[PDB]
Amino acid sequence: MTEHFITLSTTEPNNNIGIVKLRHADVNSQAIVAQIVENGQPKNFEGLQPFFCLMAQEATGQGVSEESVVSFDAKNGTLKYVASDNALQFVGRNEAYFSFRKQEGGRWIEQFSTRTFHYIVEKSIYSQPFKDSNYWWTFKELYRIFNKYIEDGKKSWEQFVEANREILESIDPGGVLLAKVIDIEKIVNEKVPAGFKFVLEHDSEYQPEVKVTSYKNAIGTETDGFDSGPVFGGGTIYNVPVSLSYDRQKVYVEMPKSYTLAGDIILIDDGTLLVIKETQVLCFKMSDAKITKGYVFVA
Amino acid sequence: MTEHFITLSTTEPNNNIGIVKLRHADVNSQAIVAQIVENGQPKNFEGLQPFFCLMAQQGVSEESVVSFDAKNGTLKYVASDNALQFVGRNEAYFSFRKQEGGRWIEQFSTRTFHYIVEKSIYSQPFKDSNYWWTFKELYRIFNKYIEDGKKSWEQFVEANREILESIDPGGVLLAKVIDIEKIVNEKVPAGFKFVLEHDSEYQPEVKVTSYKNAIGTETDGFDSGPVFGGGTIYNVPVSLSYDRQKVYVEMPKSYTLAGDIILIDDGTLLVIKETQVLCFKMSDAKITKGYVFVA
Amino acid sequence: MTEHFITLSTTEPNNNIGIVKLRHADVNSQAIVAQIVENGQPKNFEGLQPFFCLMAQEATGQGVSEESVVSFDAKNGTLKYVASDNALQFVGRNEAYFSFRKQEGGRWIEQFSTRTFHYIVEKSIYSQPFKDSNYWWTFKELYRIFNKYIEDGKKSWEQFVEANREILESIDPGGVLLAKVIDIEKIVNEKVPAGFKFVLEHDSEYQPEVKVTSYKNAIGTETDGFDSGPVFGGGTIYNVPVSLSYDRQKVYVEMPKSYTLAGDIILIDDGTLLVIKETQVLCFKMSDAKITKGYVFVA
Amino acid sequence: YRNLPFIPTSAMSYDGAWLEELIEGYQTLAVEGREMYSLSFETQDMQVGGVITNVKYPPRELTIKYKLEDRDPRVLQEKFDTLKAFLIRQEDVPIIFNDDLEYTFYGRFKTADNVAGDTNSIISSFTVLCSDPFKHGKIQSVKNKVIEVLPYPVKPDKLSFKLLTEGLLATDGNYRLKSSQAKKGDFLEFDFQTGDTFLNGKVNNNLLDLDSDFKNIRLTTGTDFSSSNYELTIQYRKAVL
Repeated sequence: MTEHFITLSTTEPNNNIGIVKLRHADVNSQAIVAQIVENGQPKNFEGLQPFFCLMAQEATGQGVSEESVVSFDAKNGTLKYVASDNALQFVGRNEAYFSFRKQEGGRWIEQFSTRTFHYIVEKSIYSQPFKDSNYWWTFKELYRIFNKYIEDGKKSWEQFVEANREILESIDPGGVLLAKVIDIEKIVNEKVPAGFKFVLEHDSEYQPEVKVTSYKNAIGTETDGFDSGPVFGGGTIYNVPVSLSYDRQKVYVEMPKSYTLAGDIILIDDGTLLVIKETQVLCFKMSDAKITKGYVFVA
Repeated sequence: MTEHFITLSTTEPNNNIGIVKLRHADVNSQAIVAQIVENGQPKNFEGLQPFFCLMAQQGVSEESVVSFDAKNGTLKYVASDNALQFVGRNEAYFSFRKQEGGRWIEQFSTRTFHYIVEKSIYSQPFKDSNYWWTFKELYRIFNKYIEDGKKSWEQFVEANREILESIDPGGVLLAKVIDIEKIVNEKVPAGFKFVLEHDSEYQPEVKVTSYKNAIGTETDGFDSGPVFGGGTIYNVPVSLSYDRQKVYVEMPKSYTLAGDIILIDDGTLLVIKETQVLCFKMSDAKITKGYVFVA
Repeated sequence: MTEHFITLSTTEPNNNIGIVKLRHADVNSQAIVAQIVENGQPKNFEGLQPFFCLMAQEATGQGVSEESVVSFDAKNGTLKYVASDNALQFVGRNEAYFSFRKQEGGRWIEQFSTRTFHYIVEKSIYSQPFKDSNYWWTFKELYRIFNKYIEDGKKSWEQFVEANREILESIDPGGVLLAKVIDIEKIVNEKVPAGFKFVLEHDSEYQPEVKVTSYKNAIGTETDGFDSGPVFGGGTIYNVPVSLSYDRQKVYVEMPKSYTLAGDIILIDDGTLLVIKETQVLCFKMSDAKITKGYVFVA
Repeated sequence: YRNLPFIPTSAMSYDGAWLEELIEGYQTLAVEGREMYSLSFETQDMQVGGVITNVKYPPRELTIKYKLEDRDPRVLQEKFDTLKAFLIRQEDVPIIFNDDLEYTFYGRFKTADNVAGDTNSIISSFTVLCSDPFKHGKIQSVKNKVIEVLPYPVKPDKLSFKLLTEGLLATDGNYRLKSSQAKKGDFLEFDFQTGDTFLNGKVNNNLLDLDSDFKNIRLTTGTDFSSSNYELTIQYRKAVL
């Protein structure tokens, strides 16, 4: 984090001398380290709560800007104020000072303040308005609208499916039966090892363990070349549920009908084989044995 | 109820709009009336409900607007406690929603605008432009006179209706007079008067004490009384008067005693009548003669 | 709290002093430490109450401040005035000075003023609202309300007496009790304190004992000169019964109505005071303290 | 209404205080000389051309154009009496401008231009001679090496050395700082450029540095002193013309 050192006085008539410059986009980093001095000696504000007072341009009232300082040493007259989102909101040339008050409850008793120092905030890429779709915007405005389209879009889709479900589902005595069956039909097509069978020939005389994984947009399988896919190095990896069947030097791997893929069979130097069809890759990992041949089961 | 009338746009950013100041702990219900505009012309939000949305300062809150005109595009927002939370420049906007499937879905929303929240710190009894110590002491003295005076008079009126208007005047008047009579005859030194002649040229201090059943003054001889050595010792209130080598000691009517006058070999004289003894102790002078005043 | 050390002269212009700068919303913090100088040497304002005088702006005629200074050392000529809300009323340049005055009753005995000095009030985030001065209105309304009490009080009492007139006539037949109550009031007017109140100012911080004596024809009081009276040296000496009340450096001596004597107040330079009216003398002897001023109580 | 003191764009802060704030009616109109600097040259001309013997940096004076006005001639005279008292100084004073708040000049009041004895609204100018023509920024504490973009070679303010070996031999390639028979075994050495030398806590001027040591060292944009023998903390202020 960045620190800004200032030695502020309460007696010396400075008024404007003592410059501190920050910029818009500086969440919790840029902090002001101040030394309070009265008549050439450090001032003890023991019992008084320090406050960052900011006199912002075109945003004045009775409480223009006041924030309590959390990090401070009243015994030596030192404080550390980290600039908040409110502090950085006012892009331009502003005036600020530090107040110290011994508030009882509602009404105050003693409140002494330091001389005014210049508090200037430079614009950022985020504060500067930019032209989009023949309209002027700021980052925060578009980010709010886009996130609103995502939030309301999903709520609108969740309700679309739910409402369309109750038309077929609840409004019919035998329509529930239809809907339930489609759901079961899909779970069996995706989670149960059914309609897909693959044969793996090996060197071992025993029963080697086979692990199957399915993933799209893997390394060097993307449509528009290397690192052209939405998720670099492979998308989502799905652990394929398998039902293993064994014969002499042959492994019959039964998989759900959704993982059915007819592509190029690539054999790697060890106990690993791939089935690649454009972006979709089906991986076969075999332990304690070496794959010699791989092919889809035929009857 | 203070009102702020402004015009909001959905296309052009809201920044050139008028400055809106709102008090924090205001008694009056502060309201903002806004004219919705799409491309500089009013927009009809018929079927849609406006929503006041406040940004994080965390501080994200959505509030439904009750007062709104869907045909003309005029909505009236009431400044809530959540709206008047953060002191300073607050960013907010209005969104128009339609509830479909038990959840509100946004159709279109106005561009964000800034509103400043002013603090209500200084109390209603404000300090005067001019301050005068002399005028603030003169008021103090005059108000003290008029208050202390009224209290003294109100005490007088109250004590009058307590005797006259309240019970029965006749009886009460006699009762208290006899009570005052009893007090002045026991506490005030007026009734009895005694003279003490002395050797001093000045005014010696005289202290009078009254006691019954003292040593050697009991009815049935020595140590025959109820309390050995004397009963209760009463300090007799005195109003002293002086002449050359003469002290005139005045005593209440209850302390009147005409008995045997005994002069001791020092600054002490006694008046003994059976058991009751009236003692006269004198400082820095010797008593030469003692007698009851007769003129 | 903040201290502003300045040296103020009564005989010289205060132009060479530094910039006295203080913030608007500071409550009880901004202390002005002033050294008073007269013809180069320090001024002893012993027995003179310092006053902060703030002159109003010539344009509006508002912002006058007359304040009693609490902390000060008269012997060395130093004072510590803490800025007030009225002192810090106008943001910007302000014209003020200091007055030192002696007061007895309500009239001024002596007063001296320091040369005018200038101080600047810095803008704060807070701006205290000030109501237009109404000293005259507050005084008139208090006077009108008090006179409304007079008018209505007389009317309410007149109706009370007249309604109870029949009872008040049949209260005492002839005057048996009235003659007994006249005899009793003669005792209360002579042997107890009733309606004669004398004030004795002293140097002591505590409660000094006071002894009052009354005598006629003392030395130098006789009508036809020295040794012209019937009893040389003085007549009968009466010990006056007293009811002592005490305040800071003030003794309220209550005495019976018969001892009422309004004459010449003679103060001997010790714990003795006399009230002489022709031949009649009322002596006031005080223990462990010196009498400074003696007068009959007035309210 | 409020009688607020006006502070102009190019106001002058003499000894931390604003003159326009000090004296009512005073206003700084223009400040000249700070934006452009001239150099002094020693030239040894020959048959063809001429070689530069020495390049000097003359002490510059900044001209301050001001306006003081008052309706009353007696007060106006008193106002000047205050102005002169403040300006006329026996020692150098820190000067900062309202338009260039980052830097600080160090000068003294020199001469004032002729002033008219009428009108009651007088415009004049006075010059402030700066012994050091450089304006210095904030004070910075950097360990071992300076990597900041320095426009001009800077003379340091303090050099805090902390030994680790037998002797001290500070070098950057051009300057060599020597200290034979130094306090070995982690002992702090202060080399205060604007005063004298220190050893641990006590002032040691006579022994601290060796005969062939340097105290005229200057920091460039890429000055490196980093060594395994000592831990140096450089304290300098950015100097600009």
